[PDB]
Amino acid sequence: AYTNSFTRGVYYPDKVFRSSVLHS
Amino acid sequence: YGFQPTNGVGYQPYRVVVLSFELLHAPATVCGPKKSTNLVKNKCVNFNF
Repeated sequence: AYTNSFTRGVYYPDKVFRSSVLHS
Repeated sequence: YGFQPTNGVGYQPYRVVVLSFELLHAPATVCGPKKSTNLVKNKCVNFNF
């Protein structure tokens, strides 16, 4: 079988805190 | 290499060590020689963390 993720597999690219900031 | 003791320089064996300092994204690691410590706040200061 195969299935569809929707919005899955997002990890914090590294340390360094951060707040409201649509960071790219 | 067939090394032999009667070889002109530039054909004698040299031993090499390559140190490579890397900085991933951890919290810290090895360094030079520590010194002092303390911790001042509420004052313009010159700091090293």
